[PDB]
Amino acid sequence: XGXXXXXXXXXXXXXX
Amino acid sequence: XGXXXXXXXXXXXXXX
Amino acid sequence: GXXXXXXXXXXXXXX
Amino acid sequence: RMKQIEDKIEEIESKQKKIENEIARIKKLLQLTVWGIKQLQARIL
Amino acid sequence: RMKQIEDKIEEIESKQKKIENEIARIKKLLQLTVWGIKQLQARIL
Amino acid sequence: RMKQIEDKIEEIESKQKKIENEIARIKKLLQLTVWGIKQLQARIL
Repeated sequence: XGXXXXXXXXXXXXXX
Repeated sequence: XGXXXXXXXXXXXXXX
Repeated sequence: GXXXXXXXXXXXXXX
Repeated sequence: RMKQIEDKIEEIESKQKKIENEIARIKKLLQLTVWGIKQLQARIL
Repeated sequence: RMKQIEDKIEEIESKQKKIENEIARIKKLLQLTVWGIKQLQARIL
Repeated sequence: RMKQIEDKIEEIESKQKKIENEIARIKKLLQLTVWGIKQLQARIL
């Protein structure tokens, strides 16, 4: 749902 | 296989 | 690459 | 002086139990996530 | 003997904080992986 | 009194090392799960 850095294919795991 | 709280779509991650 | 080099995941690279 | 040491030990010991309980909770959750990855891979393969 | 003990205790408390900080980092990464699994399963289903 | 404290300290240090080793094992396994999530996502995408 909400999270994942707001999308961008996962944002490299929300930046780790 | 077996686990996942016995189904129900995942049991919200086996209850957290 | 990684994953023990394949074999379906190597049972999770052997835990 | 000795009492102060004993008091610090009691706080350490309590905190260590708190830590051990937390580690046990994390290991269990991690085990669920390993299972989820395995279940998703099987549905893919 | 008491000064040596007091130093050992400080070091134990320092190690305990490093551990607590490490647990916090683990838990945060585990929150991210749980989310990734949830997101993947929702897409597949 | 002193010897009992000294023994307690060694015991506490032992328990901390067990915890550090447990945390190391958990981090390794959590890193494998991150690899797996990324592999699964790539396949889906």
